[PDB]
Amino acid sequence: SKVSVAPLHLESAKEPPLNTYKPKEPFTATIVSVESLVGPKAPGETCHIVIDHGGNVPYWEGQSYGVIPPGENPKKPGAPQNVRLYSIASTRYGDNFDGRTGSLCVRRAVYYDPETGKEDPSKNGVCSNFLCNSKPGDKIQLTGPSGKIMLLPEEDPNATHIMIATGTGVAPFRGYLRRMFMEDVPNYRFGGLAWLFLGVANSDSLLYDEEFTSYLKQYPDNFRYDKALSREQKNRSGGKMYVQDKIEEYSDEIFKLLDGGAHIYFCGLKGMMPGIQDTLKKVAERRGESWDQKLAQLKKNKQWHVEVS
Ligand SMILES: Cc1cc2nc3c(=O)[nH]c(=O)nc-3n(C[C@H](O)[C@H](O)[C@H](O)COP(=O)(O)OP(=O)(O)OC[C@H]3O[C@@H](n4cnc5c(N)ncnc54)[C@H](O)[C@@H]3O)c2cc1C
Ligand SMILES: NC(=O)c1ccc[n+]([C@@H]2O[C@H](COP(=O)([O-])OP(=O)(O)OC[C@H]3O[C@@H](n4cnc5c(N)ncnc54)[C@H](OP(=O)(O)O)[C@@H]3O)[C@@H](O)[C@H]2O)c1
Ligand SMILES: [Mg+2]
Repeated sequence: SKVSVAPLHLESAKEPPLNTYKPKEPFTATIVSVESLVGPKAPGETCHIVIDHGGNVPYWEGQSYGVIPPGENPKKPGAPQNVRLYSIASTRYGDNFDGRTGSLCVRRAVYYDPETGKEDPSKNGVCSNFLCNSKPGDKIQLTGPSGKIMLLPEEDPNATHIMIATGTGVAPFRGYLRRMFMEDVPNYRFGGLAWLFLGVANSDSLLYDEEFTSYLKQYPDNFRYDKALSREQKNRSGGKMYVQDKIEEYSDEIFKLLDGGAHIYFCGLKGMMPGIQDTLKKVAERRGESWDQKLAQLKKNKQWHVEVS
């Protein structure tokens, strides 16, 4: 039932591609499609952008593309805009299974006057709105790919991977999970446990929910899926249900998975990390263990993968 992908030679590279294109001479790619991923009650629009790179900017799952929006640097006249990085939300074969496209998961950065609620498009985010405003056939200046922290360790195809995302931080995990469960990749037959924790504002802010729910039904012994809907659910203390609260629910089980060698990944808002770290520390110290030492050991054993901003 897995999807045929091509071309298999994307499996042959021994090292991840890195900085194939640089800001000084970006690759001119072409938009294939842009679609909203969210419902009307979502607090902002998050869009899914499919980009045709023609096979010229291949990548591994977990990497990022840079995008240079058009225009001049506002704080450097005569100069191009700075690169904005976006975690790639597709597998190396991309959403058309042909190794020609990659996808981004982009939240429109929109400014509202805090008192009047008044929108002001002059203060909106340049690149995020450029991308979600794009249309088929538009050109995109691409750099990269970049990133090694979030590469998926594939040495053990029965490994455990605990994936913790807030909002568009889900992007790399869509790529991981498609590779683990959707695509017919003969050199990676995942037989382990993948456990996605996703925190979003409300049910309408869910990103790729139908896809992840399909893995639940198709691979119930290998995929688990927990959601923290911050504006629809309350945690034990009556505060907003964030991912660190959902982790807390399973904290015993997670710590045991981590002691057995599981990988844990964090992507999204940097603000979630103190709360997550506080949750795991409580479990360690419950057990009589120094969290500082355990975290240092997790990093030395390459189990601890953080890319937040
Ligand atoms: C490794 C990495 C991966 C990333 N992955 C993703 C991803 O997958 N998806 C994603 O959506 N983002 C991601 N980001 C963030 C992304 O790189 C951009 O920073 C983000 O999209 C906003 O950039 P922008 O060009 O839209 O906004 P910018 O134009 O850079 O503006 C920055 C912010 O300032 C605000 N602003 C501008 N002028 C004013 C003003 N005068 N007063 C008040 N506010 C103002 C804008 O509204 C915006 O919120 C990632 C970041 C990193 C480092
Ligand atoms: N590789 C990377 O570095 C990477 C990749 C993708 C995205 N990002 C970054 O990740 C962020 C994604 O944000 P978004 O705009 O898509 O999401 P968002 O809607 O701003 O937030 C996502 C969810 O996280 C919750 N949240 C807010 N503060 C939190 C905290 N301190 N701890 C835990 N949860 C918290 C939000 O709840 P409330 O809004 O109800 O408070 C919401 O439910 C962006 O800043 C983006 O630039 C980075
Ligand atoms: Mg929806």
